[PDB]
Amino acid sequence: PLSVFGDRSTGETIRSQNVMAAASIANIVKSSLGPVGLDKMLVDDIGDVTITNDGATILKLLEVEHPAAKVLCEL
Amino acid sequence: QVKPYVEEGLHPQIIIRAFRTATQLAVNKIKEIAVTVKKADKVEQRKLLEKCAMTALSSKLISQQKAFFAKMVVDAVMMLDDLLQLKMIGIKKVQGGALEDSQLVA
Amino acid sequence: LAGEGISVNTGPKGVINDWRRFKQLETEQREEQCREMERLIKKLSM
Amino acid sequence: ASLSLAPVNIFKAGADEERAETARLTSFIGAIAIGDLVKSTLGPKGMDKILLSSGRDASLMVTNDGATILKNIGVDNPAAKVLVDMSRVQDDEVGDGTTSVTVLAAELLREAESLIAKKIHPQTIIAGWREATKAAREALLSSAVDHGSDE
Amino acid sequence: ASLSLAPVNIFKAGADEERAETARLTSFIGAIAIGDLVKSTLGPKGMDKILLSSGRDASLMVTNDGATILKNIGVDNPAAKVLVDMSRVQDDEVGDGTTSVTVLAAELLREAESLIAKKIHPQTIIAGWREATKAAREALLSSAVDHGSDEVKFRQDLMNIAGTTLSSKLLTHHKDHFTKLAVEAVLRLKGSGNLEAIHIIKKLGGSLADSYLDEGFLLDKKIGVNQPKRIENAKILIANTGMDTDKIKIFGSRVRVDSTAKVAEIEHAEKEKMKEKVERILKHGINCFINRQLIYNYPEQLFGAAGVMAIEHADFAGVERLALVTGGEIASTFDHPELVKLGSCKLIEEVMIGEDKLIHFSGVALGEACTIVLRGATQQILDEAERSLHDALCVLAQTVKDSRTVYGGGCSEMLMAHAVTQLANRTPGKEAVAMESYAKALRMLPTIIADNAGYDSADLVAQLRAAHSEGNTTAGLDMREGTIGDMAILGITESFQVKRQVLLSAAEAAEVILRVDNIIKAAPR
Amino acid sequence: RLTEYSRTLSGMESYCVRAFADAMEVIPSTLAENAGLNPISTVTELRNRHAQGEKTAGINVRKGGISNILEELVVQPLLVSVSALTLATETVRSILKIDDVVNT
Amino acid sequence: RGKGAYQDRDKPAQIRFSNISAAKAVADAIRTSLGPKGMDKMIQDGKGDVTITNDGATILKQMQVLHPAARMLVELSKAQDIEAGDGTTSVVIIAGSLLDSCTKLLQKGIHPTIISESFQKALEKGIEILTDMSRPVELSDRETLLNSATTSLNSK
Amino acid sequence: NSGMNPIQTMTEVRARQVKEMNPALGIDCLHKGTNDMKQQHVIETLIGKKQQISLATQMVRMILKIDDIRKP
Amino acid sequence: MMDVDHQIAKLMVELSKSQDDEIGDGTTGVVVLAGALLEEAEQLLDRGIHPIRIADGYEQAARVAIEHLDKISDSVL
Ligand SMILES: Nc1ncnc2c1ncn2[C@@H]1O[C@H](COP(=O)(O)OP(=O)(O)O)[C@@H](O)[C@H]1O
Ligand SMILES: Nc1ncnc2c1ncn2[C@@H]1O[C@H](COP(=O)(O)OP(=O)(O)O)[C@@H](O)[C@H]1O
Ligand SMILES: Nc1ncnc2c1ncn2[C@@H]1O[C@H](COP(=O)(O)OP(=O)(O)O)[C@@H](O)[C@H]1O
Ligand SMILES: [Mg+2]
Ligand SMILES: [Mg+2]
Ligand SMILES: [Mg+2]
Ligand SMILES: [Mg+2]
Repeated sequence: PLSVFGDRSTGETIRSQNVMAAASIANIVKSSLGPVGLDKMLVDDIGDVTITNDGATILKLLEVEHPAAKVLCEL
Repeated sequence: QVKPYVEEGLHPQIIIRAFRTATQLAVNKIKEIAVTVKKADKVEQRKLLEKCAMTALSSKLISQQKAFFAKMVVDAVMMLDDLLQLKMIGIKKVQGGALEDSQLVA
Repeated sequence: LAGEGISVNTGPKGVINDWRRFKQLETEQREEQCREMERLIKKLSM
Repeated sequence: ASLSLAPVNIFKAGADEERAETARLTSFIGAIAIGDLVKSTLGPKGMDKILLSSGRDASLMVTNDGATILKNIGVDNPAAKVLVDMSRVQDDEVGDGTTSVTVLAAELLREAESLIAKKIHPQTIIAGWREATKAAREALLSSAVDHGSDE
Repeated sequence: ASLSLAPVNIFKAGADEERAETARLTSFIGAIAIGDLVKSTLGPKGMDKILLSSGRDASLMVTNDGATILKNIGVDNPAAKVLVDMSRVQDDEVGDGTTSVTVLAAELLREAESLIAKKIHPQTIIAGWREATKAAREALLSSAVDHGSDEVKFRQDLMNIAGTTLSSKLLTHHKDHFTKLAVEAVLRLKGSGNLEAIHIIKKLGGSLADSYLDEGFLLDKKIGVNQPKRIENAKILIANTGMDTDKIKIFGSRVRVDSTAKVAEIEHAEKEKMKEKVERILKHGINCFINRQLIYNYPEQLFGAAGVMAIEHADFAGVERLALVTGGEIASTFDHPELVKLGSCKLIEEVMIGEDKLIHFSGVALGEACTIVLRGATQQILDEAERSLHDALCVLAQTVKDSRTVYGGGCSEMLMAHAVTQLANRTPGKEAVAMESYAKALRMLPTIIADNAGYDSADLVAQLRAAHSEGNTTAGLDMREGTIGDMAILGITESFQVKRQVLLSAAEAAEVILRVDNIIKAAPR
Repeated sequence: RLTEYSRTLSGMESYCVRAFADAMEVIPSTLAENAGLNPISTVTELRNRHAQGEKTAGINVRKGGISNILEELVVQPLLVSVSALTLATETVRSILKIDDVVNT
Repeated sequence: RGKGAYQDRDKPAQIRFSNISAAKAVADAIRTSLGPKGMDKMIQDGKGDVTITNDGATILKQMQVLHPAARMLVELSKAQDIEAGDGTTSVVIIAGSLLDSCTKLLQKGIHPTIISESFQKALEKGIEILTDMSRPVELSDRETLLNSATTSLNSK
Repeated sequence: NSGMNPIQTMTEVRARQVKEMNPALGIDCLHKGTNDMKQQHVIETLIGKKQQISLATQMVRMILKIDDIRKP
Repeated sequence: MMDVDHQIAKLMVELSKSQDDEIGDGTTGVVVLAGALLEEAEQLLDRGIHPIRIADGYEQAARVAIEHLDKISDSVL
């Protein structure tokens, strides 16, 4: 009846999805906090290597699709 | 409820022991506070069975007719001898007719 | 057999979503084809 | 809200339904097509058809019988199926009239199409036609002449 | 032996050919389909259509105009193409009558199909139809009434004609207001026929009844940066000069020197030339300067310093309408100020219409150019209001040109048909049958009018037929409640030109389609 | 008020005006929803309060009930409700005057 | 006087029902974005652009609706945005509810022209009622203007 | 289906039923000039009507109780 | 004979078949009545009523209607 060319998620589904995305972005960098935190190594699928511990750098280098995850990245 | 504690690296054995202890205590409490009547009165036993059946049925599409079906179910069960075998309570489904049209055949 | 002027009218107003969804992939493959044809036979013909 | 013209789809793949306009249109087209096919083979000056079978043997058949013409055609229009069955039953009951009955039915349905276009409820048409059929049958019976006694 | 049904093949791939019966079948089917589609949008109770485009933009139109429905559809039946072109030419010649002419042609072709089924040569049908058209045209011409001399009666007839034209359209909700508006707009042209002098501005938002005819003119342009935004007793000068890097038209000219000082001198000379041109313009003693082309920053500055409202980039239509409304002369040279007439209006100011700003010319001098502001709730509503108003304005302009009027509501059609029947039952042969079919189509027109309203069309048309045969020549369909009434009293009036054009065009198209016995299609590209 | 007005009409016109009033009753129901309130009882209480004469009674989301809203400082300009009513009615009439769809 | 005119088409009724269904669906879509307790929606277009908004006009414009009735409602919301400035959700909800009522009205055998005239009469009466409910305001009273702005912002 | 106006005829018949206590007044579908189904000899079995109402109500309840669909 | 795929359409088909089996007449009245009941329930739900409450109200009204039917019944030989 609505007939919109796309996909619609309503209610608890989209909220849980946003929380999933934010939690995934958190867990990406959660292991790199505090003096006992450890650095991460990144590959740009061409051979470039970037060993880093900075959260902003890690989140900027990753390519992300979900919008809430993007919100946390730009945060 | 225990997900956050797992997330912060709590050993699963502690959680398992806590669940076992809580379950044992809860089951003991249920057995202690459960209500029973030591009279074995036929009228009261029939009423208790009917009330239990009504509570069991008061969530299905036949909840509007839960008194009728509860009475039928209690009668059917009490008509069983000593093992209460399920195969001695036949159930026949016939298309067409209201719910109240359904009957128990003695 | 008459009424050849059907004028399908309301038909493709309710079934528009499926037609557009399939046409999007058709045009995607068309753009891929238009990108790869000039690679093919264009110089191989000579 | 029509069965087919609703946002939810209630049919399998291949099923379809035709509402008032479309149903009447297809029925009238099929009936008129069958009637126009069988006619021109009517009366003393009628001509014959050729029925070319499409099978392996491809049997040939030139004929003037209305029932024979209507039987050996693949009609997909269901109203055409009704008229074909009517002609076949007419042949079964009596030998002749297999063309006349089909032509009469087609003409009646063409007039019915005109009447529907003139905003007349089909039930009114049916009632009028029942009365007309009663009157016509009575007149035809009254006009009958018998000669069985005289050898 | 036909071309297609011959043992050898004479055609390219994709080229086909349809002989007599098949060609007639396809032509009649297509024409009847077109007529059935366009009808049901006829008369005071006709409904609209939604024209959903299949293109990438997917334009949406909600219309009652027959010509717009017919032209904006993918048509592949050649006879349907004939009818579509007929409707378009009808729209070009006069405003209304598109749906009527299409429906009349369709009904004539349906009757012709029946007649050919009755074993009548199409040439006999054509001869009978020519006689019938002559009779109907003579009857309608004798039925016309002219009120051009009587001023008040002519204005009343104009109001009735506008109301009848707008009755079918969406503006029927505010028929009174819009009829008054359209009549005033046409009368403001003072006899000129150019409908381009009437500008219709569509502004989204606000009710449809909020539409109004401006007492002056409204321009959708912008004033300069340092220029006055409000001028009283304006002496407007309308021009079509360059005023933007105005280059001398000797296109082979170039600047060639040996020092940058000379280049600086030459650019100073160019700026001085522009300043002298602006001084010459100001020598006319003007308040507002309206230019067709752009105005660059230097002349804009010069006008601002002189306190002159310099409206820039008003297209040819803009300057033409301003000249019409204010009486100015569109000038391109300023060496003779005394030979150029200036426009004049009491006040120029900026107004808000919704969220936009428009220039308002109030208290204009001549006023032979109108601006109608259309307000609506949807873009489709605005477009349909514009189309309906265009129909009304076209018909009113035609009536002003030719003041002969005939009564609508089926009266004219049915008196035509009565004359056709009188001629038909007086001639021998099958031409009489063809003429009776002609009259039958003419009857079928108000029959469709009555069907669209849910009335008892058969009884109403029979009553009208009896009334016209008994001498009551002004009877017609009263659609207020569904009886027959006096079109003279009820004030349902039509332009004589519209009905005559409808009849003749429908007869011509039916004749040209009927003569066809073979449709040969080339291989499509 | 439109229900009361329709009670003074007759024929199909009265039914149509009653339907108009019932349709207007939807905004308070949507406001009662989205706030956790019981929409049916909340709308019923609003209607009763307005019938008793409190023209300013409205849905109070702060206290989770119905009370005078001028004390809640919830006001809006007239040319919002008036404009919405007029434009919605115009669009509904325009849609009603439609009986066919044609693809170009 | 007999049965009456036979409605032999039934396609106009189908078109009216389809238009009403589309409009009601659009309103139901924007029902949860109303009031101080409404919630925003995330719209992702054909490109990667992402919009979070409570504005009814923006929601309607940002998602292509593909149905003629829904497109007319989009233009309706745009027009209300132009003239009034806000209340763009309420106008769409009102139009959807009116057409939803038109469903049951048309099923009862009322021509969709008596419905239109009756709706016009009801609109005139409603405008009279709303004007009677009004309270005069002057711009020198900063308190009322502040309250109006705060009320407008309460839902964002 | 009989061509009469639905709402007008239904409202008139209901008002007549309320005014004069005759539960036999129905829709004169055959246009016999009277609404009295007892006089028109239109008769239906009580079991049929009771079954209609019962079955319709139970199936409507069963449909209303469904709030989830898991088609493959 | 209708070739339906929607499950609710199958439920309507089964309801009509049940009315046919038990009674043999009125197989069209049940379907129309069920459609009307659901149509009214739609606008009831739009106002925020739990569908179970709607079903309970329908059951209560059905009991009232059946009692009335028994009351206004007429006997035949
Ligand atoms: N010699 C004749 N003169 C006039 N009419 C005839 C003659 N022979 C047959 N007919 C008419 O032809 C009609 C159709 O007969 P026919 O062409 O055999 O087809 P069918 O009998 O199958 O309908 C009959 O109604 C009959 O009246
Ligand atoms: N108030 C009215 N009463 C009776 N007939 C009318 C009325 N208004 C218009 N008509 C008729 O409706 C017909 C169709 O007019 P309209 O649809 O406006 O333009 P077109 O002629 O292009 O279809 C006209 O021939 C006119 O005679
Ligand atoms: N604080 C509030 N308490 C109660 N109702 C409110 C409050 N603020 C706004 N509303 C109501 O919410 C309705 C919807 O406004 P809003 O959600 O901003 O969208 P729109 O203004 O576009 O309709 C308005 O009719 C208004 O009466
Ligand atoms: Mg024979
Ligand atoms: Mg016109
Ligand atoms: Mg707001
Ligand atoms: Mg029966």
